[PDB]
Amino acid sequence: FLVSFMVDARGGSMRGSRHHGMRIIIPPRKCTAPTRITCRLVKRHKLANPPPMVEGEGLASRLVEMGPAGAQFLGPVIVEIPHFGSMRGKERELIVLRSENGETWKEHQFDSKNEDLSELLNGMDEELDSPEELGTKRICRIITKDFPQYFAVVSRIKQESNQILSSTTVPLVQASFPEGALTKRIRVGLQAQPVPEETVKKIKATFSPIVTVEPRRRKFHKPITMTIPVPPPSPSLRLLCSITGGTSPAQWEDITGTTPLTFIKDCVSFTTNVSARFWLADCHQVLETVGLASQLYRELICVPYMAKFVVFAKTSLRCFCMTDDRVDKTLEQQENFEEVARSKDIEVLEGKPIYVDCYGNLAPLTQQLVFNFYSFKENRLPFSITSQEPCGRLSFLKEPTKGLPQTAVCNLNITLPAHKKA
Amino acid sequence: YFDVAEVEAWLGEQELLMMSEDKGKDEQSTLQLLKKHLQLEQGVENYEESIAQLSRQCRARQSQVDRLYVALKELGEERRVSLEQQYWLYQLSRQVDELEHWIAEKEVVAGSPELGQDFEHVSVLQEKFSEFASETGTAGRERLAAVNQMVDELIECGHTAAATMAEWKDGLNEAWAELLELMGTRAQLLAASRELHKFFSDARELQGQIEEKRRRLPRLTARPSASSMQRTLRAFEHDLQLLVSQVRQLQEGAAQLRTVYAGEHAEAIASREQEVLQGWKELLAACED
Repeated sequence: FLVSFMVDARGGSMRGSRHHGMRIIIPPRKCTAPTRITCRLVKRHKLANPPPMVEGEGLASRLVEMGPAGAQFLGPVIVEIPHFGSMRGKERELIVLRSENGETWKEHQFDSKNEDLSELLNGMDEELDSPEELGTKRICRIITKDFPQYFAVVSRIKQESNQILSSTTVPLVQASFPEGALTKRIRVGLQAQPVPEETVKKIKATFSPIVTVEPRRRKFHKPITMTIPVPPPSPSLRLLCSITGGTSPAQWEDITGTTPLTFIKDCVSFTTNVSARFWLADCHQVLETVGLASQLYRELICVPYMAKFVVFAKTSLRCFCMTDDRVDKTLEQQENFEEVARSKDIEVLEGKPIYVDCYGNLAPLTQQLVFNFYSFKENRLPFSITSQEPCGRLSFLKEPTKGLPQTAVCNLNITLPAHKKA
Repeated sequence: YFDVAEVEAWLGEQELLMMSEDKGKDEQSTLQLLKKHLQLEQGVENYEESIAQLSRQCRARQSQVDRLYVALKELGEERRVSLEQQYWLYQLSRQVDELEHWIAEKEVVAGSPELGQDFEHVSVLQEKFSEFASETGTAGRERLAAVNQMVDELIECGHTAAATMAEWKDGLNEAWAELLELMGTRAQLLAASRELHKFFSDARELQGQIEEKRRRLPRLTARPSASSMQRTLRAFEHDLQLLVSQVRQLQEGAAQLRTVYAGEHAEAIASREQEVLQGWKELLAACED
């Protein structure tokens, strides 16, 4: 199917012709009646009041209008939707939103998960390998017993949540609420975004994980403990915080003076009374630690995507970075072009422009060249092209410099078809 | 030097007229402006039979002006193409928009959910749709192919905005095959609403045939005669033995039916067929005694 199909209480195992990965499964005796099931990945621009995102959270897939606005299934059913969010091995997770009428946005979840029982002797059970297999195939399994009008898939950080709380990413990040500091025993989540040194090179002066507590800007009645592991080395140490909540971006400031900084081997324990963003920075210049943080912060909040890199040629080049587009590009196959190199899946930065260098048969015509990658947009990069050498390889890099080697993103080998010259 | 004063002046005003900042406003503008461009081009080409006087005068500054005719007819052979483009754009756009609104208008009819209130007329709707299946199917195939090849022509020409025409081509062909699919769904929905009703009305005719039988037995024991007594009874037996042949198709329908539906629906099919088999018992017991 492309968008829709009918199905009876005999149950249906239908994959989506258009967007590879897409797969609705309705086990037997679970549909109310024969019904029109639908699953269309509507463009983000087209819709209004799209599900709200915060600073550091990221849209994995497009949004998925479903076939029956209110169908209530007897069993459960599965919608496998494919995504392109970079997972980074549990450094980030996928939280699944749902709107009943595309005005109100809520989280969606099912308490009970089983394999052999939901299928009910379905002949092609075909559970997609292990859950880890889904995490590798960039599939998100949604399991519901009623179709909400719109799902979102989203890549947050891990936000281990309870109602004592230490992080599943980094364990020296134990932040536990004390006895009687919350009026209603409410769920609270702890997020723990580390920082690669490799990217600290970008802009010298060190940093620790960015720790956050998910119910934000809510005062805690009794002081709440925190533990954060320290940066390595280059008063020396400044602690930062932002209290801003939800949709708006945060702002940083140094609060070394207003917080007592208790030391334990490898980390720091301290109290606050507000749920907010905490981040450490050992360096011996203090006026810069605000802005040298908010330069780095800008880099960290960008969303990662496992994008394909494809290069199209026709004697003469057009270079593309993309995800979720139909492979058989009509424009190029008609202008008589040839896909010269479609690469593996690669983490790229939804915002950060990406460069291209040429190590090949011929040089580019006639300044350096770049194109900004965005998620779910086609990304145009058009070109102008000893005679002994037949072929050449070009590569894409995130750093432009020639002083130190800043290794590249993708190495691809190309070959002009050469039906004529120019 | 009457030459470089008069002819250089003529091409001086020729350049200004042909060069323009008006590319064409609407569809029927570009056209009635391009007509004017072909007049100007033929007038430049009919200035080739006056440059034999200039060639004669000079032959018996010349390299400065020898180029200006090939340049004003290359500006002609360029801005003719620009005006051609600006027409063809307005055409292709109009075809697209109007076709989207055709896919639009027909989409509504497909997406309608009316599956009737009784057999007879949902069985009508079956036809009243399946016609629209062909009309739309084939007529679409047509409009599609025509517009498709409108694009592929404009591509092979090398129009300025072809890219847009590509994603217009996808933007149409996709929504089309979507339409095709949608009709193929609707169709099936109707087929089921049919069989379901066929069941229902078959009940309404069997519960009635039987609720007649059981009522008409007291009449067949009581006015009377012996010579049309056994004959009438044997004839009723001939009936009932065909009523069984019918109800075998009734039970045998209900079975395949339950498997398609579930829940409130299947729980209602149950009560319908249980109700009619109960009428079977309440006749069956009577016809013994």
